[PDB]
Amino acid sequence: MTEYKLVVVGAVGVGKSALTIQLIQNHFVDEYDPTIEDSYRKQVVIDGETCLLDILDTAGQEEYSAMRDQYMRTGEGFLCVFAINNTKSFEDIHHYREQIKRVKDSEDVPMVLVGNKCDLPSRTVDTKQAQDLARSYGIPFIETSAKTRQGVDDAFYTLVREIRKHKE
Amino acid sequence: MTEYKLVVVGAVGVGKSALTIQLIQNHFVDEYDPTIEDSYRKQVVIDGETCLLDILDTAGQEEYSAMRDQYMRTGEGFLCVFAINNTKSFEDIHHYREQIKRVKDSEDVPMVLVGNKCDLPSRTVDTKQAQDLARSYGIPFIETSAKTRQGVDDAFYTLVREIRKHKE
Amino acid sequence: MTEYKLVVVGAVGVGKSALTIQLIQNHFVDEYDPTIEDSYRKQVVIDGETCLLDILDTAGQEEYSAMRDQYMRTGEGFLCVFAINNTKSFEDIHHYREQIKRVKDSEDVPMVLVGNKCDLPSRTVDTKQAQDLARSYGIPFIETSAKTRQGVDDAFYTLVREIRKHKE
Amino acid sequence: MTEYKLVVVGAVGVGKSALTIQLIQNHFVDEYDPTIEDSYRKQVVIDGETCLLDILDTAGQEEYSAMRDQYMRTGEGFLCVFAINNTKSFEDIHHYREQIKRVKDSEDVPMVLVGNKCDLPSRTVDTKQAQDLARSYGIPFIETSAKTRQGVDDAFYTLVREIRKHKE
Amino acid sequence: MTEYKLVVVGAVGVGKSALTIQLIQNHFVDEYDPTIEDSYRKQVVIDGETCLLDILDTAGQEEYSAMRDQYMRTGEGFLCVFAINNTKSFEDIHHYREQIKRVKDSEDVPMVLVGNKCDLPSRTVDTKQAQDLARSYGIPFIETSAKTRQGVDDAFYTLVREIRKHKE
Amino acid sequence: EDVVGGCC
Amino acid sequence: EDVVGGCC
Ligand SMILES: Nc1nc2c(ncn2[C@@H]2O[C@H](COP(=O)(O)OP(=O)(O)O)[C@@H](O)[C@H]2O)c(=O)[nH]1
Ligand SMILES: Nc1nc2c(ncn2[C@@H]2O[C@H](COP(=O)(O)OP(=O)(O)O)[C@@H](O)[C@H]2O)c(=O)[nH]1
Ligand SMILES: Nc1nc2c(ncn2[C@@H]2O[C@H](COP(=O)(O)OP(=O)(O)O)[C@@H](O)[C@H]2O)c(=O)[nH]1
Ligand SMILES: Nc1nc2c(ncn2[C@@H]2O[C@H](COP(=O)(O)OP(=O)(O)O)[C@@H](O)[C@H]2O)c(=O)[nH]1
Ligand SMILES: Nc1nc2c(ncn2[C@@H]2O[C@H](COP(=O)(O)OP(=O)(O)O)[C@@H](O)[C@H]2O)c(=O)[nH]1
Ligand SMILES: [Mg+2]
Ligand SMILES: [Mg+2]
Ligand SMILES: [Mg+2]
Ligand SMILES: [Mg+2]
Ligand SMILES: [Mg+2]
Repeated sequence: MTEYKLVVVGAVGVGKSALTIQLIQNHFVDEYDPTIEDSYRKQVVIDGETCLLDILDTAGQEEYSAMRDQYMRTGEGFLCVFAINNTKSFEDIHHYREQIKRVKDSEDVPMVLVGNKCDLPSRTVDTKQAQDLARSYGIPFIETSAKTRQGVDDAFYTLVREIRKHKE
Repeated sequence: MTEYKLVVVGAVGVGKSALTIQLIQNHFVDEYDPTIEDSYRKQVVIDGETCLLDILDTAGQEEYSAMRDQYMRTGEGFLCVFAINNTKSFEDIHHYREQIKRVKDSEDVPMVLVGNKCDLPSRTVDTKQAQDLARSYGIPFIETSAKTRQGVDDAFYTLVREIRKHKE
Repeated sequence: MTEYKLVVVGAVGVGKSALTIQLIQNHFVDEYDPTIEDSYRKQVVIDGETCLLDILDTAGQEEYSAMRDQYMRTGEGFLCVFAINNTKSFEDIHHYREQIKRVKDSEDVPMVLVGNKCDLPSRTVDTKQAQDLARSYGIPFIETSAKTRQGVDDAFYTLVREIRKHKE
Repeated sequence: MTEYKLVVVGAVGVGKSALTIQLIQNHFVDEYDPTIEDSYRKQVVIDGETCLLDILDTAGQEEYSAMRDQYMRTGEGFLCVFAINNTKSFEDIHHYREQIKRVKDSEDVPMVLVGNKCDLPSRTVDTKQAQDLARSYGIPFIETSAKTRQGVDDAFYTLVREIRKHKE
Repeated sequence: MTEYKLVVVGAVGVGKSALTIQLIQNHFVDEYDPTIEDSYRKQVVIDGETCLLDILDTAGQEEYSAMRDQYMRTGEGFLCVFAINNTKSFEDIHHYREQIKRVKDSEDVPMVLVGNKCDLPSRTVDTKQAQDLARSYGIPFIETSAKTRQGVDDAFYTLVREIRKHKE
Repeated sequence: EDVVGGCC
Repeated sequence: EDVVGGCC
């Protein structure tokens, strides 16, 4: 039974936790402890295919969980998340991509660039910049709002689709 | 005799203090203790109407003053200030607006978006972005420089005009 | 019959005693012991309202009367008096205002700035300075002469009006 | 530089004090002790002539001031003041004129009839009556308001002009 | 590393201590014993030049400390401080300047005129008076507030710049 | 807002 | 009561 191991990475407070909880529990969490790293499973149907999603919501803590190590190693796809109203979070993306390429020791890791908080009127990262970055990396770019659930299924499902291609 | 209670809010060091002092004392203060919250009065003539301005210059303490609570409650108009060379301060605006709407429990609170430090050549927030944000909110956007006095009377007077409309 | 508790404060010799005696007893006192603190009552009609004025004439001696303590505490309004021919007494006003705000632990204490001795040709404090100070504080400024009774009823009555607003 | 000695006479409360203070100090006094007699000097330019005005504000004290005696004697011109809303004060005028003629022992004393309180809507002495009286005496009649400064310079300056004519 | 010896002089309670402590310790002292004379050092960067400031905070005790004597003699620059709400302190400045010229036996002593307590509403020394005095002396005039840190770095740094010119 | 601070 | 009121 196909499990997809997804790892959600990005600057603190970009909404990695909010996105994951939205996907899993169908609600929007205003306050999710910035340090808590947790894993979540959900059975979903994507393009008629039932699969298990096994998602690590990283909090970038240092302190060693055996599960987290296994996850970076055996993580099949990575959501690289920034917030569209947080320029720093966007600048950080390259760092996250670099890290993932090093862990996997590969140029071709299934990955989706995610611009979260797209509900906000205070946008500082234009879509074109994000699209240019995604294009340079040859990965999808998806705009999400954890608050309004916009593109939430899309972000995760797109990563699965990226993994499916890669495996095949 | 009309008093207007104005509340100046925004990220630290955007120039809330410098703007208020400019209006009140007609000089530019390069160093005004970031933590000091104070109130100021001035009698001014706006469109031939003499009024008293009663201005709270916020300095976002997390220290509970009964006066500050009363002020947010009884503040009639809010200057939401960012610095045009400070992207973070612009990102923060949305937060301030939200807070004010919640305090006042109203979608129609007189408010002016103020882009301060217009004198600087190092602009990172373009005017059109600020205008788009103000438009979305349906409030005036004014460019100010506390250093040169550009638009200073304008910012405060515009808020008064917003209040006048609201009351009438 | 509503009682108003008024407290007259200011530098020694500015005419706190002369003003209070003028109001109460309708004569100008050449010599009133600088140390003598006392309270006085008078029935007046203010805006058709009959009220009792209960006035503490402060003298700031270093002997502390329980009446004066009660008065600072339970004083509803403060005449802050300077002499228009005494610059130091004007400088001191700020100090008195500070003290009152601390006693009352309130930024909104009914108060009137009083420039006494307006009969004298030797003016050193111009009216605009006094008006600007009152304006900055958002309180009335009244010019009085204890000698010629100019503005005497006015000073006290204005304070009552300030109190009336505050209460209501 | 010519000094002009002016003496202001008239029934109590007609505004002799308020008029003189207006001229001298450029403000309107709410309360001027009815009994206080004082003298005031001011340097003025009247028709391009700089002159010193030396004004006695009479208060109808019987009680002997050496200054007042000397003033009636050496007073060069007399403002005879009534209030336009006070019939008695008008009736008294004739008395004042008589007294002045006897003091000066002359029927040709520079004099101006002054109808004060011209700001009031409650007029009881019509202008025509006052004009008739002034005409019978062959002196100017001037309407003044000490409150609004109406005709104030005019009244005093006209008396100076009367004195100038007399001396010529 | 160049040491600059600065000497802060002025009437008691003008804020020599409050200014010096603000510069050195970055806080405003409510109560600093008026008689306590102390010396303070701080390393600063002024115009890219790192220097040691060696500041004597004079307390004008008529009591002779060997430190203070050495300091008057070896003091390179003098802050002449008044309070903008203290006329007497301004009147004294001339006296201080005279004394400094006599100690140095020189007409060319680096000096800055400092108007302190600019945060006070009770201003009795207008800026133009202070500017005229500074101009007559050919020295900088800086307005300071020890409370809000306004112009504090400015006052001290300006004196250093004055010294730098003098030496070089 | 201040009057939960952040209280859920 | 009044200003907290029903609110918290
Ligand atoms: N408008 C909007 N707000 C979001 C979104 N995602 C998260 N938030 C808000 O910002 C925070 C994001 O969640 P958080 O768990 O702290 O971020 P993480 O550490 O990156 O997982 C929460 O306080 C939410 O209130 C989004 O897609 N849109
Ligand atoms: N270039 C520029 N700088 C400014 C302006 N206004 C204020 N500043 C600087 O910003 C700093 C802080 O001002 P302040 O009002 O205390 O910060 P606030 O609490 O964000 O209002 C001071 O160093 C000022 O000199 C302006 O209009 N233009
Ligand atoms: N011109 C004038 N003189 C006054 C007035 N009030 C008091 N004086 C004089 O100022 C002196 C000090 O008066 P006092 O009432 O003791 O001042 P206090 O200590 O402030 O109460 C007295 O000798 C009075 O003659 C006033 O309103 N106008
Ligand atoms: N309405 C009005 N009141 C005036 C005028 N001149 C004086 N008064 C007032 O008359 C009242 C008492 O009379 P006052 O002027 O003191 O008369 P005096 O004591 O005889 O000089 C005061 O309230 C004065 O302010 C005027 O032109 N119009
Ligand atoms: N409010 C205000 N107070 C000041 C300022 N500068 C000095 N002070 C005051 O100065 C008083 C004593 O001054 P101090 O520094 O000991 O002066 P020195 O003894 O003459 O060197 C204190 O009570 C402070 O309140 C200022 O800029 N604003
Ligand atoms: Mg988190
Ligand atoms: Mg501030
Ligand atoms: Mg007294
Ligand atoms: Mg009179
Ligand atoms: Mg000291």
